[PDB]
Amino acid sequence: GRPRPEVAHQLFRCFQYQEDMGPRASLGRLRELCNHWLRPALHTKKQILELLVLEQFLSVLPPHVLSRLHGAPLRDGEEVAQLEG
Amino acid sequence: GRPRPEVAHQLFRCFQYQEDMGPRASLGRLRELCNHWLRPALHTKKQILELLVLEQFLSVLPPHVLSRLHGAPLRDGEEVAQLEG
Repeated sequence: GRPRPEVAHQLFRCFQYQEDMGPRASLGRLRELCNHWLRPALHTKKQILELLVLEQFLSVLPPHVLSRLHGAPLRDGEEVAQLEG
Repeated sequence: GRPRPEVAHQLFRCFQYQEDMGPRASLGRLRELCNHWLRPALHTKKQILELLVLEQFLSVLPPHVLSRLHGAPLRDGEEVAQLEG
């Protein structure tokens, strides 16, 4: 989409609800952001799940372990794992 | 899979890292749980994304709004939205 996937990802997770726009508008906005992040037109189900798996995995890493991934691609668990044995 | 999808979902989100098993074991466990939750064998990409959209949406609802969804199916944003206009 328009926002880069990394930016879409954060907009998606940091989304704040507002009654003034309503459930349907909020779901619509979340749905667009989720598409901009996970890009189903580009990725197989396998790859989409791998991106979710990585999000959860990185969220539980100690800061000093995470820092070892600084700059590295984050698309495949196999690659992340080998990046740390 | 074996754990019900709702249970897998929580095991996935509540996963704690442990160095003693390592990155590869952790990613493997997360990958299984993510599959048990999102069931790509049963769901299209569209449906998998909708489940992620719903997870994010419900996470930002006020408790009293969420309670209005108590007992209701949570598979389609269209249905959740109409459940609240």
